[PDB]
Amino acid sequence: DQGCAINFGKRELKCGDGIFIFRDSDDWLNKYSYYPEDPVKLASIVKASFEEGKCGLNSVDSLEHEMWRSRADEINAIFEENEVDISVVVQDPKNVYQRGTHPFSRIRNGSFIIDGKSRKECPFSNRVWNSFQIEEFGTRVYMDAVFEYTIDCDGSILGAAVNGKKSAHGSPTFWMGSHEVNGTWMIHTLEALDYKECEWPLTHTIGTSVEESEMFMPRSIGGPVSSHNHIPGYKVQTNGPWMQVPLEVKREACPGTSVIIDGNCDGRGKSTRSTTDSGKVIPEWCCRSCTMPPVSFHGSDGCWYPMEIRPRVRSWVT
Amino acid sequence: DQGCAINFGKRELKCGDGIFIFRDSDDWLNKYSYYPEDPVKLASIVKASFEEGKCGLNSVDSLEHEMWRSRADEINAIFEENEVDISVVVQDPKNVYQRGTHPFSRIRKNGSFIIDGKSRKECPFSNRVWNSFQIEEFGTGVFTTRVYMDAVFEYTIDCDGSILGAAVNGKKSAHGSPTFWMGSHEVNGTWMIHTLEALDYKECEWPLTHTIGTSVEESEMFMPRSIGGPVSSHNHIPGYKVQTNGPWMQVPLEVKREACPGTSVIIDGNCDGRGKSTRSTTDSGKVIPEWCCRSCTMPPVSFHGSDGCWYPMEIRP
Amino acid sequence: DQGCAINFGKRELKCGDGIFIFRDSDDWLNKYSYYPEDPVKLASIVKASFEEGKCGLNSVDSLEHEMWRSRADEINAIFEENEVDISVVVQDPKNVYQRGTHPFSRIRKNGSFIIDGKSRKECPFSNRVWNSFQIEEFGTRVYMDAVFEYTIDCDGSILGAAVNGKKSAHGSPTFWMGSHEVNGTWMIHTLEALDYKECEWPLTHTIGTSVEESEMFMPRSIGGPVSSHNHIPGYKVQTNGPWMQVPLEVKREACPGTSVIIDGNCDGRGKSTRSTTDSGKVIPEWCCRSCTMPPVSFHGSDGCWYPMEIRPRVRSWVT
Amino acid sequence: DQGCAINFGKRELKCGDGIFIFRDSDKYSYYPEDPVKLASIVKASFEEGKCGLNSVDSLEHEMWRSRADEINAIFEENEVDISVVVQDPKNVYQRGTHPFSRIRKNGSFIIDGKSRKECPFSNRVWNSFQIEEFGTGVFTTRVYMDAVFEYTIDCDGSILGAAVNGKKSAHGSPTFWMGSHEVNGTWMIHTLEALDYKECEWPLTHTIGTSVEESEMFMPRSIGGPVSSHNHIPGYKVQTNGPWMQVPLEVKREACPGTSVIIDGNCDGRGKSTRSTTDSGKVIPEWCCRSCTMPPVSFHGSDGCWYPMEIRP
Repeated sequence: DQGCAINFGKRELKCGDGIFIFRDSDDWLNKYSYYPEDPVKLASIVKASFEEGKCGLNSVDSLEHEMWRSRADEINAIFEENEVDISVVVQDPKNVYQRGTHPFSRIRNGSFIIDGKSRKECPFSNRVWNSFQIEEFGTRVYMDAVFEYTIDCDGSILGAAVNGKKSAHGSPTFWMGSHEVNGTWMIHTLEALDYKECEWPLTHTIGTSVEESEMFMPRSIGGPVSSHNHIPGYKVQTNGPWMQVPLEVKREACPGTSVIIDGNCDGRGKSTRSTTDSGKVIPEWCCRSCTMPPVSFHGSDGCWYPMEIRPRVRSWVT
Repeated sequence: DQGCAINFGKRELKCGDGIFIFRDSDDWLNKYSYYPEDPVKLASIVKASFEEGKCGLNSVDSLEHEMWRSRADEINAIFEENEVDISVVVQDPKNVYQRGTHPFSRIRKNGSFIIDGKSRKECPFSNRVWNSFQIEEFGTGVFTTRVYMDAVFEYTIDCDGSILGAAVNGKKSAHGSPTFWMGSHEVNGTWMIHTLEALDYKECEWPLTHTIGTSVEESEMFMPRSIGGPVSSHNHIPGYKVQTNGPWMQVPLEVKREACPGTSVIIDGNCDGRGKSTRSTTDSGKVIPEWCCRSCTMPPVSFHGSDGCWYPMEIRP
Repeated sequence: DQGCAINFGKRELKCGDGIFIFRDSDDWLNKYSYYPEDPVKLASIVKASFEEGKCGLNSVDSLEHEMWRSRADEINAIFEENEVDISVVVQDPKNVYQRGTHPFSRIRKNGSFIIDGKSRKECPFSNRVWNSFQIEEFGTRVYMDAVFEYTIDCDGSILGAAVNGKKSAHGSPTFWMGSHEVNGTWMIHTLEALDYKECEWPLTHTIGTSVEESEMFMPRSIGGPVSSHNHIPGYKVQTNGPWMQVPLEVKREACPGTSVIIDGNCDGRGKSTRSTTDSGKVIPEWCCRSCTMPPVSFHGSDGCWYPMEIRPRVRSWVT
Repeated sequence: DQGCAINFGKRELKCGDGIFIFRDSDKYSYYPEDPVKLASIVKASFEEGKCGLNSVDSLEHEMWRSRADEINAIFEENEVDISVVVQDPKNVYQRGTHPFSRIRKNGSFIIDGKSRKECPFSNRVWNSFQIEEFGTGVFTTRVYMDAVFEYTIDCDGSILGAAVNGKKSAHGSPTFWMGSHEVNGTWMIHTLEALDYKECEWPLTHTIGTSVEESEMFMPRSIGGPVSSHNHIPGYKVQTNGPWMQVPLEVKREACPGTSVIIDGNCDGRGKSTRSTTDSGKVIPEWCCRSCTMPPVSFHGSDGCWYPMEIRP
């Protein structure tokens, strides 16, 4: 990794050798195509899995779903010669990639559904979720079908960095920037193009010296557990708007709403969308310990105030 | 943060945004003009500290030494202009620093105040100040790097985080420092050190908030925490246990995973081990072909210290 | 100038301070906002120059034409408020800025100061100001000060040149020429021209000025550097070249529909001829006298044009 | 080619293609032909009646100093009595007469030593090396040199550089940097540093504008300096007898301590350069010049101030 870097704040121009981390969480992953190793071998594994009765594989990353989208036309016509007749149909869940609990099985009008909905035939469970791994540098072919059921994200594409008082928790579809002010550490950026559920591996987190009930992004949704994951006056956002499209976290009150500090709110509560079902705006909002600048999101339906901003549509993560 | 990397040959140039930490910043040892707060208030603070019975000071980095070396003239000038008897003398320890006990004291013939050097029998290191400096900013020069420093009125055993750095990538990680660089990679399992340059013997503990991953205990860490080293799973080499007693108090080290000329590479499962870190050579500077290592790895680890090759506690005669 | 640079052949990553020349020969000239010296004064200058009796003002660079097209409205407002009644309208030549021979005049039925006017019969290319303008600094992004000094050489505040071993680059906002040295001699491997100027390269911005004419590839008149780096073996000067076209480019490759066979029975030098005839057919038969084995060809508006040395066994009238 | 500058404070960049030259790139590891063929060439040169060599630049001398021991070892292995020694001229390298010859009782082949009456420079080899490759490798800019058997009095053109811009220019080299700018008409030098003393002429194909006559060039031609209109300071003619034989120089536009210069139309001029002080370390504040400028120029070399030929005490 030979290169240069410029920091206009610190006006430094060091070059040479080292370690660099990038911010490729935006629309830049479509540049390089994804070629799984030995597509012929994958057909045998798919055929073996169908024997038990597994409904299908629900992907965990947008890259995984794009791999299936690209290979749908390239693998469906392959096994036609072998006369196996296992049709592959790819559904389109937008960004609500959920967790399944099953690994692959060993080699010993049917349709192999992928990302099937909550149909009565079988639930989200009884499906393969995260039984895959990258070979290297995730030209090259980088895919591996392993039988190791793990409840974390794959660590060959992730990253993290600290450069003094800065911070960064990089990921292909996730990014969290942190900085230190007045001693404690705070969050000032957070984006997520999807809704994963693999927990951040402990080998890529910075400063594991915190417990639960004090972070901002819970570890279930795929948030790092670190001292750099915290905002003053806010606890873990269990009932937050984490089931949405590409998000963003802003430290500002929303256009039409306002927050009035009080002391008779209903504890934690649950988050509420800015626009209620009744169509009437409610400027009455109360807070207990949060700072007077509220936190604002930017996703599918717009503003979703956190749990602590109570009035006087709801998150369904659990 | 608006930088990027290059790859000669394949002709790849991917540019974007992120966080960058470099290794060649550990090459320009003497390129910084350290600036304290001011000649006046610092002299007043050290005079106040000496007022309540303090022998002297003790440098914590290889930067504070040059700061005092460059500002001793101004300190003496302030002492002369203040008509004060106190004076400071700066000796030259090679690279070894030890632990003090007190910070700069509270505000409200020739004097002696040893900034750093051989500790006389007058008093132990207890009657000294060790860690009272905080870096608020790193560099404001257009291309060069001038360092400003702050005053701290409390005793903290941790280093200062304004100069550190630690980044991880795909099967790679590094913990940077102006006088230290640890490089790791993961092959067939866990992580392991493949490059480790140490240039001084500090004694400030690496902050807990700059360690990439705390899934490790104080049982199998190569560089000890007290010597100054990250408490992270990236800071170890398989087959070699904690180096609680090693050649960390020497000239710039270059830990290498190879043997040394004139030596023997044999692994013995019964020879004595886990004692001290004895010198590889003898008084005459000649090789001894009797080295043994315990449960180890085939490529031995050899230090490059003052006298040349050194061996860890896993290798004994 | 502080910065960093790379070299894919030398494998360098040096940084520091020095001199930098860039390849901003793209459509970056439209980003600069041209602010002449006190547009109120420019009205008086134009009024004077008109009173002494000069037809128009054929700009030399695309920057000047863009400046005039942008500031015609403001100058119109100025001499409409001040009651001067000398109408100024900006016409549009494609890229064929020619040479006029007059500097501005000294200070002290509608008037028509046509800018970049076509060669009409009302008055010739004379009575036209050509190059009485001078960039000030930092080539308001870019200023401009009027002068009264007739000049043939280009304006030196925007040009550039650099040699870094065996490489070369004669830069300009609307020009580029990347030279290289192989087997001792120097050649040309890149050439672009977004327009057709006629200001000569100044002798203070040419590298290795030690050669005469009859050995160049782009003559001085078209605005070509006078240097040993401006030369291709087997070709003399391109006096009768296709230099009156749109953005050009020189290629060391025969055009797809044609090929050239080395021979010794051609019809002298003559003049350049397009590959395609008037009727739309392509001529596949070409010959040569002393040119090198790989033929050269341009790519402008009408398409491929071969140099003077290639003949077939109303066109470009540069002369 | 894909590099760019910076605009600190304005926080903007202009990154693209072009040509870049630099000053403070400042290590080096020169590699000759090979330990064998070079040994054969120098052996043949000794056989044909050449006393020794003569280094031309601080690169060739360093290469010889580094590789003389290996050359002697190859000589011992091949059983030849020739031995080479690398004396140390301070920073002065002078001219030879002959190039290397084609391939096919302790003898002495001094690399660059004294001018003893043993033999003059006539029987010496001066410039017979060409740098085929430059830079590369791990930021060491390794340099590979190929023997050349023809006599030329021009420097090696693969390590030079010369750029011009809007009212700025610079002639570059690993041991030379002339910086010119244009103010109120003509060009003038505003920075000049020479870390060596060579006698190779600047190549004619790397001079930015040769509209100059060889009578108004500040740095002369034989000493090694660009032949260009950018190479002069107004009011000063050619310094043929200058303080050029020193360690790293710095042409500065200022007076000297304890000395003052007054333009006098009576005293003579155009002589030889003399130090501002004397052999006893005493300054002489009686300096006069003919046509000069208000700020005097002074070379800062080994001995400190030196005044050009237009200033006499």
